[PDB]
Amino acid sequence: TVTNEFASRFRTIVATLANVVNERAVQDDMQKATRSCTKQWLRHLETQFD
Amino acid sequence: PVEYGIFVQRGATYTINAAGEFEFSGRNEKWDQALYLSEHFPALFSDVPLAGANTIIAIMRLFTPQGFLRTDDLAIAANFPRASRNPQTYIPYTNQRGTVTNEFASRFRTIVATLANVVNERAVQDDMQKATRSCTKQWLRHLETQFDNIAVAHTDHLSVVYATMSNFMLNFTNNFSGNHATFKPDQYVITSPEGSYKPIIERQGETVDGLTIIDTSIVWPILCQCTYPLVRQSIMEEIVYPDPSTTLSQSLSVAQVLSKLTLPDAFINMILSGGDSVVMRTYQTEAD
Amino acid sequence: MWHYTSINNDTRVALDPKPNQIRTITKPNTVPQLGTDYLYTFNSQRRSHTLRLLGPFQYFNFSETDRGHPLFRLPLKYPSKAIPADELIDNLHSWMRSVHLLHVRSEDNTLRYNWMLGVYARSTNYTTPVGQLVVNAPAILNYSNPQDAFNSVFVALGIDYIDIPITNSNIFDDSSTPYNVRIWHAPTMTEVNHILALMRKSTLVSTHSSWHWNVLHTFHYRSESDMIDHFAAKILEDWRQKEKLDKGALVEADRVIQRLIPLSSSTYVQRLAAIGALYPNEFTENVLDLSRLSTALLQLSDTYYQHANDQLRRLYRRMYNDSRTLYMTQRHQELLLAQITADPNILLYPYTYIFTTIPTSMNYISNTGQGRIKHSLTVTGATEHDTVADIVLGQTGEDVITISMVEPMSIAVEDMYGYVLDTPTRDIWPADEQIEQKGDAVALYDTKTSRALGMFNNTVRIDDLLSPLLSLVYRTYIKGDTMTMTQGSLDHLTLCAAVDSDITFVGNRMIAPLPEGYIPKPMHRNNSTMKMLSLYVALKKLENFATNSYLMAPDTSIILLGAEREPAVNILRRFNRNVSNVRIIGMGDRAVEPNIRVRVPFPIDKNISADFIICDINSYEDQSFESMFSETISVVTTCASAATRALVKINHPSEYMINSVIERLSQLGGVFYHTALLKTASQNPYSYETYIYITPIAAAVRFPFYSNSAMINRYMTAVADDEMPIIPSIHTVIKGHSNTYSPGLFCGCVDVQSAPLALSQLKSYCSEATTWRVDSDDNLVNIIARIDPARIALEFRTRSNTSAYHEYQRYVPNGLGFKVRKTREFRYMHREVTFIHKLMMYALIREQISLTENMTQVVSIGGRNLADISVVPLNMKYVVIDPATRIETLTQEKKNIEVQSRPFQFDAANMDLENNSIYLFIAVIMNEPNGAATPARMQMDKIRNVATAMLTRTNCVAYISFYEAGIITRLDQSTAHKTIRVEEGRLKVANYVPVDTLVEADVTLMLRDIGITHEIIRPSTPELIDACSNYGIRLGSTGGAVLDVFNHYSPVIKLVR
Amino acid sequence: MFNNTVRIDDLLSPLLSLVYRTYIKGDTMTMTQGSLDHLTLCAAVDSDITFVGNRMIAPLPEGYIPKPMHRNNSTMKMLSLYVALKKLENFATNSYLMAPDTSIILLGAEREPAVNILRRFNRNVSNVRIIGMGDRAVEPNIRVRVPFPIDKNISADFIICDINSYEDQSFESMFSETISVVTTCASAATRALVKINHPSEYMINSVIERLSQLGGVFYHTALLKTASQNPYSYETYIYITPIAAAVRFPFYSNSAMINRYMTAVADDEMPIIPSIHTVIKGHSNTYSPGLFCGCVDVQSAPLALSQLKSYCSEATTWRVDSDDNLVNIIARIDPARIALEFRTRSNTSAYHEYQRYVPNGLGFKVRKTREFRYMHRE
Amino acid sequence: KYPSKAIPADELIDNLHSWMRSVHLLHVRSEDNTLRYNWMLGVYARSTNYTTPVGQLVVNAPAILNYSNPQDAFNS
Ligand SMILES: Nc1nc2c(ncn2[C@@H]2O[C@H](COP(=O)(O)OP(=O)(O)OP(=O)(O)O)[C@@H](O)[C@H]2O)c(=O)[nH]1
Ligand SMILES: Nc1nc2c(ncn2[C@@H]2O[C@H](COP(=O)(O)OP(=O)(O)OP(=O)(O)O)[C@@H](O)[C@H]2O)c(=O)[nH]1
Ligand SMILES: Nc1nc2c(ncn2[C@@H]2O[C@H](COP(=O)(O)OP(=O)(O)OP(=O)(O)O)[C@@H](O)[C@H]2O)c(=O)[nH]1
Ligand SMILES: C[S@@+](CC[C@H](N)C(=O)[O-])C[C@H]1O[C@@H](n2cnc3c(N)ncnc32)[C@H](O)[C@@H]1O
Ligand SMILES: C[S@@+](CC[C@H](N)C(=O)[O-])C[C@H]1O[C@@H](n2cnc3c(N)ncnc32)[C@H](O)[C@@H]1O
Ligand SMILES: C[S@@+](CC[C@H](N)C(=O)[O-])C[C@H]1O[C@@H](n2cnc3c(N)ncnc32)[C@H](O)[C@@H]1O
Ligand SMILES: [Mg+2]
Repeated sequence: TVTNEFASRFRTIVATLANVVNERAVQDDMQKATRSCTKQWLRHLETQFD
Repeated sequence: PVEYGIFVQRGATYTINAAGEFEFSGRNEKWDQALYLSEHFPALFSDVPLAGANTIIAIMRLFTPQGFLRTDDLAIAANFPRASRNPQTYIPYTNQRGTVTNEFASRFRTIVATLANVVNERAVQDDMQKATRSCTKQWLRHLETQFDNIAVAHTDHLSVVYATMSNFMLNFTNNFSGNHATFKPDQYVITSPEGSYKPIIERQGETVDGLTIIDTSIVWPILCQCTYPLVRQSIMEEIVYPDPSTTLSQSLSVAQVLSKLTLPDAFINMILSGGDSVVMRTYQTEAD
Repeated sequence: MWHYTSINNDTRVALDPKPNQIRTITKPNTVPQLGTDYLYTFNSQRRSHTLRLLGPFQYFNFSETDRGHPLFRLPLKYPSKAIPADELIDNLHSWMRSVHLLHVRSEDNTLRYNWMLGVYARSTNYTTPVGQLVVNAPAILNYSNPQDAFNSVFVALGIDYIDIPITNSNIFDDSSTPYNVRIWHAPTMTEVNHILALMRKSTLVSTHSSWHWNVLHTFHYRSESDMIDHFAAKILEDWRQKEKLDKGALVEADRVIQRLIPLSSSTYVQRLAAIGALYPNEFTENVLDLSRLSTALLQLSDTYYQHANDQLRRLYRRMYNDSRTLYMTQRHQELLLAQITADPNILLYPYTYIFTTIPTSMNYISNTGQGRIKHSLTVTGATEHDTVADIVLGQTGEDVITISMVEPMSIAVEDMYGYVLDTPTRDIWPADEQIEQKGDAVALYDTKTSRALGMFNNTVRIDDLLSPLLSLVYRTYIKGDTMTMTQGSLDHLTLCAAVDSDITFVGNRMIAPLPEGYIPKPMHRNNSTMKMLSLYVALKKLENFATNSYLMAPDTSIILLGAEREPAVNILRRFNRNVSNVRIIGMGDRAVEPNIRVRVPFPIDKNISADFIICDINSYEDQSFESMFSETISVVTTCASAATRALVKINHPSEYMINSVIERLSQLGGVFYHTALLKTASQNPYSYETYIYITPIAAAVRFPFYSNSAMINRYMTAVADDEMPIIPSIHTVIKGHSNTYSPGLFCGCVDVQSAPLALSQLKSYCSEATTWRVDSDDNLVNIIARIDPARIALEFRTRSNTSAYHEYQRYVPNGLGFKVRKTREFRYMHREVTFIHKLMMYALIREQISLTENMTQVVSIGGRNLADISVVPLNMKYVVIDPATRIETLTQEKKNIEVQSRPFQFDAANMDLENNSIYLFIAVIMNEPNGAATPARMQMDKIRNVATAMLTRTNCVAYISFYEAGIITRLDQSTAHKTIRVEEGRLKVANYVPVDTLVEADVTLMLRDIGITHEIIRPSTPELIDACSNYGIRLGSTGGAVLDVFNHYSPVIKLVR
Repeated sequence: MFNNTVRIDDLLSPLLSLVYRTYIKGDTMTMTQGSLDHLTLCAAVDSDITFVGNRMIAPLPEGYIPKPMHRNNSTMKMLSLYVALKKLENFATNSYLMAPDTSIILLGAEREPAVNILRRFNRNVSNVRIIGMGDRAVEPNIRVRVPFPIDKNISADFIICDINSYEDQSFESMFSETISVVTTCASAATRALVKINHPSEYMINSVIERLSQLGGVFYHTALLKTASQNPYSYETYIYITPIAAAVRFPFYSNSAMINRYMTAVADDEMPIIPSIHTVIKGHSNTYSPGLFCGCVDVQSAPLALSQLKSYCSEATTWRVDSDDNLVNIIARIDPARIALEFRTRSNTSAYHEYQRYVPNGLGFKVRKTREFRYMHRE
Repeated sequence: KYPSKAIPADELIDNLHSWMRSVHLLHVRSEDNTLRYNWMLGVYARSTNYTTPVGQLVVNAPAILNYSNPQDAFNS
């Protein structure tokens, strides 16, 4: 495979997780910076996982 | 990911058909250079529109060459060796005499505009801060300024060096046609009927002292930390017009050497060329 | 019309502006307009934008600065939908302002403006030597002589050529161009000859037969395939143009030979030039598919490379061997000569051969584009088949062909509520007749009625049969599209039956618009819903025939005695909502609310009465005949006692049952009961169940008992079947002339070369055969073809196997259908009632004919297009005596069928009946040869003549079909007759003129007076099942309602000697 | 050359596309259910049309712009033959819808778009069979050879044959084929409207002799030609119909429709292609039919008008702009003006009047003008 | 994305259409009229991204998915 199915599953998982943590982040009126950082860690996790 | 799916379902490669229609692989295989001599081409550079993979094909439009297809005029007149039936190096950029603005640089301008757009939409999908985003744009336009500034001395100086090296005696092959979608080097071989053919172009992988590996990174110093005799002009370096005699004599020495490199082998083979044979029965159809 | 008539002209030169117009060629002051300045379009399927500039701008190179304009950013800006016209006009206009071509305007009227060089120099931003020459001397762009326009720039540059990039026609794609054009400095023809001869020394170049501006120009392709697409586009162009010149119409052609000449090219291009030169018949016939044009041309060049025709093969080969030569027809060459005459110094390609075109007689059929071809196979043709190999049809996916069990019925909404009546005939009921009819009834009931009848009655349920119509009415009401209808109209009832919600008109003929966001569910209907509705409509029609409104009168009531959910009670309650005081209730033993749950006979305590009663009682329990009898009797008894207008069901309408019911109504004190058998269009097509209609009348009823009634015979003629029901097969192997196929249909697929063959073989069984390729690139043709027994009874009369195969091979490959859509054939197709009655006639007469011994021939007078052929056995000779019949002496000689093709003479002196003959007079006696109806006395007279004429013959059998008078009495009172009518008291079947009917009693009395042996027989239920099975036909609803009364009242007289 | 240069389809094109263009904008509204305007509407657009009531068509559903109905060259003609059949059953009629429980056949068929436009024109009428039936027929139209197979049963109240073999053939075969075509067309319907590709007096009269030969049915007949036919086609529609009386004067002789064909014969000279002249010689009389067209400096303009007067009867002119000195000039050559002006060698003209025109007095138009090589005439 | 109300038909059609573009089953088209396509194995091999042995067999010999006799479709 060009792409790993396990890793792509982790990709969709972290997409949904980014969404959940995002909506909590906007309900908590927390800053754009910390939120983008949480997303940065999520995608970094995704890269480490692939 | 979506356009990527739509593109890659078509296949990561294609072959031009004998009828000339494209035939995409339908498969997502990683490319290898072993394929470069194969019938296949990378699919990104097909320049074939796809129904929902438009942004991919658009970004791939940014890779289109900005040069022209010069005939190898002097090499022809000098009666130098040429594998092609009409020799034609593709010079990467046109001379830009008399222009207020450099067309190469303006092309780089539109390219970085589209790049700013792509990196922007990724930046907003990634909820990243306004500051870092504006900084990425600042670097993009700074690149654009550096490129205008350097290209004024690229198109107008280096291009005549390509145009002149295109004519050198030992540059016998054609190098490009300008069409990434369909170009593939003509693949001559030395076929021997009583042997196996030796391809001239082969992924033999011997590096010729590292010559066959390519750092793309080298473009950064070119855009950035390098200077040109035209770019400097506010000192005015006189341009250098090198003596023909060096590369001419070097070419003559190479040619003259390999011209007589083969002679004894060639002579002997000339002698024995009829000497190959087949066992054959001869049945006798009539008496005596 | 041999000579080509064409005005050749340099259109490209004509497109070049006078220099004065260059200042305003952008029209800077006014906005560009669609269809004049530009032609934008958006292919939403491909999601591809395409802007095409019009006028001089169609040829326009773009500087990279021009591409940096926002107008070119737009297609990326709108990936999904079309670019809004405001943005397109605004951006295109601003870019139009952005462009300004260099020029020097001058007074000379002979001048033009070298627009190509002007735009090109602009696009390079004047960095090429041509660009410098233009920027320094713009006046050089002006030109009088078109050729010197470039010679000036060549002499001025010292170059032998320039190499212009080609425009992409759509301005939105920026993709690298396939080739570039190279303009040469060759002012004289000799210089051009030299450049061409040198051009044959170098790869991938080609040139036009003649050049614009009269200056030689050569295309140089970046790759082989690019050359191939170019050559193919040009071959299309020259082929179309030559197609117009061949028709002889005047054409404004740019040059006589529009296609390219390779100078150096690969093998595949040399092939393209050769077939392109050939002008093959295949293009005119549309045999090639143009979707992948170049491929089609390669395959075509293949067929020509080894053509069966030696001329065409040697000609193609010669064209391939000398591709640098431009082959052309003599008619082209005369045009070229006219052109050399008009412009003596014109340049045009010197190397040219004038071949004579080779005629070909084979006219291939073709039609590209959607639509399956609905073949009608001939029985015989010029081709002689001998022991043809079995032709397997491939398996086909449901992606292409689905096979639904029954065809849903298309029908007007009103027609559903039609019904037919059958009034009693007998004046008395003798006790011996009672014992006989009871014997037949008990014996029939004890062994259940025919299994095939049950298979049909259950396969073709009315609910699924009427489903698409009802769901359609619901689907239109949901969209709000429905509007006007009368308060009492049947369309109003169908609407009440389509949707669960109450409907209320806002005024006369105007229903209320749906409240926003409200989409009420479709009304729930079981199988007996529509039927109960139709019995209601029948009750309203029976209280008075004049009515159009079907609402109940105020202060009146109805009961639906059979009840479960009883949806009809709800649809009725909803239909009459605006009427005051209208009780409507179901009342079954299985009844759910609203309907009251109660056993019948009603309890002595409970008080029940109504002005109407629609019983539908039917015990689910299997039971003894005595109990079914007493139960049905008590049901009709309470139904009559409780209402002035009962409409009772009878599940087993034997003559004994119905007559016993009449005897029971006769037994009740002081109230004489008018009564009539009945059957609605909403009933299941094959149900023998019948609705007896009771009503008091002050007079005693003359002729109250039934005997040999239609509705009853629909039941009693059915009996246990000797053979298992015929399940429709789906054949895939087409044997040559086998006669082993069971009823059903061939269906499948074959390679298109084999397609003409299979049509030549399925012709033996199938009467007509739909076919289609599914796609241009898919070689298989799908084929559906149902088996016609009439075609079998025709084709297998003799062993010769001729067909029109030579015609069918004209079809391949584009000529036999194309349809991407999935098609849904039915195992049981719809048919009009008259046709089914005809097939029942043929089944009856055929079974009657097989029984007869030692009969030399069957003479069907009035046999039309061999329609009675299904009756006659394959052995005995068939003879038609219909003037209307077409003559086919080859088919007649090959299939053993003599055809008189003259009117039959009914006069007894002229009569010529052969011994051992079977004379068919099926519905021919009632009409004159020209089609005008004969008066009934003349009909009975000619029947009397055919009767007396047969009196002498030792062995003969006539089958004289005719209509009984009683049917006109019944259709005067019935409603379900969309086809049959009663114009001024005469029957009007199908499209025939109305015809007076014979009375059966006077006819039988007349035949008794003749002294001839006779028998008045009619086709039965098993004959109907035989027709429907063998033909693959389902009866339908209105057909199932009217078939009993119609078929019972079309007796076939059976004269015999 | 004329019959093929001036095809009816391109000739009627702007009108049909106009009706489609107005229907698409929703601008069209009122028309009778049976009106010819209703037929043109059915022929302009692919979609089914349904009136919401008398004289009021349904407004287009939002976002829906149905494609124009596809028409080959013989579409409008078949439509007009249909209208001709309705006009022949009775002349009083304004509605052109078929009666309920009646049928028509269009015997020549490929796509047969007219069968579709007709099926769509009569949508509100109950029970109206309409089918093409050619040997080249595609669905809906049944594909079958004429004469009809002995087995197949075909009948209708109307028949519009358009049969025309593409194959080149001997006269005996064309004759027997046309005869069998008219024979089956007459036998299968009470109102056939058969085509005749080669309507020689012999052909039509042979057809009448053949209808005379059929037993017991006298045939009234008439030659016919619709406005929807190609302007130059000599092809003619014979109209068959039974009548109870024997027909007095049934054979043709020197009939108009026939003479339109038979008078035409192989031509001694090549057809005259319209030239576009650019040189105006003074009093030359050497110009072939066609037109002068071009441009001149405006000072020279009065002169050229004084010279083209010899040939051209009237001459349009215009400068294209105030700043553009040239005047464009178009002037077609009138043979009557030649036959007049060249009677004597004097070359007088109103040149003094024409020089009053320069420079603003002889036209101005920025718009591109589109002259025709073949102008319309009554 | 739509917990409460029905997914709007435009989004459903657009997304389902793009995913429909996204799918492409491996096959080798052929002239034989008797042939079918082992759709089960084709989609399955696709969904595993051709990592199962069935997936390798299909990715290397797609023609194996074609079958005349329905049973031999798997026996192969
Ligand atoms: N850049 C540029 N190319 C031109 C211009 N005019 C014609 N051409 C090119 O010249 C080539 C051959 O010229 P033509 O013979 O006039 O065109 P053609 O071969 O009949 O084919 P089409 O251009 O598609 O109509 C075409 O491929 C054009 O793209 C021009 O004004 N500018
Ligand atoms: N002119 C012409 N020559 C052909 C054609 N097909 C084969 N040939 C001749 O056959 C030689 C090679 O034959 P093949 O290798 O079988 O041709 P191909 O490329 O496989 O093309 P196909 O016949 O369609 O399979 C060529 O050098 C040609 O001379 C054709 O279609 N046209
Ligand atoms: N993955 C996959 N499963 C399939 C395919 N075809 C059938 N099946 C499965 O095979 C099982 C049994 O096959 P069938 O007998 O055809 O289906 P069924 O048992 O009648 O029940 P249904 O599938 O619900 O109609 C079912 O549970 C299906 O899910 C296929 O093409 N791909
Ligand atoms: C054929 S079903 C149709 C009922 C009704 N037409 C409907 O809408 O469904 C007739 C029903 O009558 C009921 N029934 C049977 N015998 C009855 C009886 N003796 N008295 C009253 N109802 C009876 C049965 O339960 C049976 O379900
Ligand atoms: C009902 S149709 C054909 C009968 C049968 N249904 C069939 O299809 O074979 C009767 C045909 O017989 C023809 N006919 C009428 N009178 C006739 C006569 N006196 N002798 C022979 N044929 C006659 C008419 O042309 C009419 O079309
Ligand atoms: C001039 S075309 C016009 C057809 C039709 N009017 C349409 O809409 O295109 C006449 C067609 O009749 C078909 N035809 C020729 N001979 C025929 C025949 N003997 N019987 C039936 N159809 C025939 C030809 O295939 C030809 O295409
Ligand atoms: Mg062109």
